[PDB]
Amino acid sequence: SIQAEEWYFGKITRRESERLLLNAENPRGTFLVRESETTKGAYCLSVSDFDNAKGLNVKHYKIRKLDSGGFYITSRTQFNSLQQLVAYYSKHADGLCHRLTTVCP
Ligand SMILES: O=P(O)(O)C(c1ccccc1)P(=O)(O)O
Repeated sequence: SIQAEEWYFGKITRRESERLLLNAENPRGTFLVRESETTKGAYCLSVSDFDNAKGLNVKHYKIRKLDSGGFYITSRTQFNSLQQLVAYYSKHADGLCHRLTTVCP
């Protein structure tokens, strides 16, 4: 039950997620989950990053959900819920630009 989640922003655009994440106050790993704009039934994990090369910037990762039940970004690493996916990526960066740290204000 994902809508209950404070990091779940629902139906907002890619541009809007970037407006929110590009705030100078945001540390690396600030994030939110939103609906994909054009992939039905898919979500998008939008995450802030920072480096001296690019400065503050944003990356988007597609989250797939199977009818069979699993949620994932990479099929090799699946979760029983979106909440568990978020908790896992708050500990492991794996292939993300940064581990998830703080919910986007
Ligand atoms: O789902 P798409 O529409 O292809 C798109 C997207 C691209 C990359 C990751 C997640 C979603 P966005 O939602 O338009 O940013």
